[PDB]
Formats: sequence, structure tokens, C-alpha cells
Amino acid sequence: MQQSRPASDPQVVEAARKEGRLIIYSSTDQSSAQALLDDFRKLYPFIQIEYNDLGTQAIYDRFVSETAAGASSADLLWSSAMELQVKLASEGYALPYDSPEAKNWPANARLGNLAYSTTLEPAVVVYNKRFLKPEEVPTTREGLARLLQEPRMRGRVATWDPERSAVGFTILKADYDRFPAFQELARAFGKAQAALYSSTGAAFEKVISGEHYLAYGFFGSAALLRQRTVKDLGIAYLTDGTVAIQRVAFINKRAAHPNAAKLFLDYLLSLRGQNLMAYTALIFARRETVVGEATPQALYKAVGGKDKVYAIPVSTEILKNLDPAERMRFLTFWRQAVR
Ligand SMILES: OCCC(CO)CO
Ligand SMILES: C[As](C)(=O)[O-]
Ligand code: NA
Ligand code: NA
Repeated sequence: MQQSRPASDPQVVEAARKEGRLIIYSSTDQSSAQALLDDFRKLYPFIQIEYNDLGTQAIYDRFVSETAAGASSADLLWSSAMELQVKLASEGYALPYDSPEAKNWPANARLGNLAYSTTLEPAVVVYNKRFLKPEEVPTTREGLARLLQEPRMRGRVATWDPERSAVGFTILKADYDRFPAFQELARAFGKAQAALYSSTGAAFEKVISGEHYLAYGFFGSAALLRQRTVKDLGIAYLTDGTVAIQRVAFINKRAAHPNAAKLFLDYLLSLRGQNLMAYTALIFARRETVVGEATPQALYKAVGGKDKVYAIPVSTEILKNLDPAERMRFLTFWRQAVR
């Protein structure tokens, strides 16, 4: 295993030795993170890890309370709620730390030294293969809008409820902002009487039963994980352009064991951690050198080139999504199109 240790500062490792501890608040399901925890501990067996697996709004609320109340909170925050992470990291909550594992991160995958992408997870199409074969599932917004004119598809579509899901909002908003054809598709959800879900599970359970045949906008990581045990679940990658979310990690400014947090963050971003995350958890890796299905190379091949993937950036530019006029405009269009 030794040749693939993450790059480390000896001073850090010796600090992290003295602390012994590492408080994670994370939106990654433990049973998906476990393999990374276990393998992180094998590299630094002198760090006792508190994985708190929490809802995204729970992490944001909890932290903001503990930090205001002046109490010991997390050492490290890891969340798919990109706008809430970037908000915390651009309001004084983050420890500035230049990760030696992030030297080749694109600028839009890090908030300078304040926060880092750990994943590159595409919004995909999923479909029950018993009801829609691969060859008739469109890979474009314009083709999907056409399929959803069919009376056989009425009531047979799931997508996000952007009014009940923060991640659903982020991904449909990014779609709306980047692809004019999303407006034709949103109208076609109205035509097909799309059902809107606040969770991936709720959606996927209705695709697997066949109560739906097709779900739009859910992430490739959850699909691949569910497909490991449901061979009737198909995945189609959009070839007219794909939006990708990035789980954001940052170190608490006021972390009590900051040096641990550095040794965990560097491990998450390393090829060892990214490899194990892609291979075990089926979470789509950020690092471009990972080999396997849940990886940038595989995504880029599936969509017809890297220039077809729009990564939602680890950038304060995404805080436009929190602007009440900018939400108003998108949600006005959405509710009219889908109802
Ligand atoms: O490109 C680095 C090789 C690793 C990454 O997953 C697999 O053999
Ligand atoms: C945040 As989810 C994977 O339950 O839609
Ligand atoms: Na940057
Ligand atoms: Na879910």
C-alpha cells in the first residue's frame, strides 16, 4: 500500500499525533464513507474519528449555532450543499490551507485555499429497462421533451422538486442557466405530469416498481450504487451537455484538531482516497487520474467529451442561487412549465 500514501508535511502529522481526534459533520452516508474512514485510520491509526452523518441543512444550522454559541464544533465539514458550504467558507468559517494533493485542481474546483471539491457527480437519466430499452432513451433535453409527448409516458416521469430539495434546486437551476433546451423539457414535464421528489430514494423506488419509467436529474453516484443490486435500473448520460455537482470539504477555522482535518482533507483529495471512493462507494471522483466507472475519464467518454460537462463551481458565483429575485425568476418559470 505504501507507495500511494497522501503527500504530508511531517510537522502536520506530528501535530495530528498530539491532537489524536477528528470531528466530521458530513452529508455522505456513513455506509458509503466507511471504506474511506477505515483506510484513512490504517494510514493514521492514532486518529479517533467522530463521523456525524447529517442532513445538509442540519450541518449548516448545527455548525452556525456551535460557532456563535462559542462551543467545540466539527474539525471538518463535508457536504453536497454547495451554496451553503461556499457561503460558510466565504464568511470567515474556513481555515485557509493549501492542500498538497490539490496542486492540479482546476480553479473552479477550489475556493482558493478555503474549500475544495471532492467529487464530480453528473446529473443523469435513470430508467427501468423493463419499460424503456436503452436504444429508445434520448440523451438530450430536446429528445426527452419529444419522448414525454407520448401518452405511454404520462405519469411515468420523476424529477426533483426544486422547492422541497436544495440539491434538486441547485441541479435544475444549473440546467436552466446553462441549456436553453431545459425550458422545452420543463414544459414536457408539465405535459407528461412529472411527479416531483424531494429525495433520490423516493424517486428511485417509483422507477424500480415501474410506477415511473424515467427519472431526470438524479446523480450518477446514487444510480451506480442502486444498479450494483438492481440490474433493471439503466443510466443514460446527456450528450447535449451534463451538469455536475461537487461535494465541498473545508476545515473549520476554529477546528480543535485542525492538523487531523488537514490529514483527512489531503486523504479525500489524494488518488488513494479518490480511487477508493470511486471503487467502493461508486461516488464519482473529482481527480482526473482515477480509473473506473465513477470517474471523470468515464463521464467525459459517456457524454462525448470534457467540453460537454459543466461543473457547478466551488465559487462564490453560485451564491446567485440564494438571491430572492434570481430564485423568483427560475421558480416562476418552473412552476408554470411543470403544473
Ligand atoms: O491512474 C492511477 C491508477 C489508479 C487510479 O484509480 C488505478 O490503477
Ligand atoms: C439528498 As438525497 C441522495 O436523499 O436526494
Ligand atoms: Na481557485
Ligand atoms: Na435519498
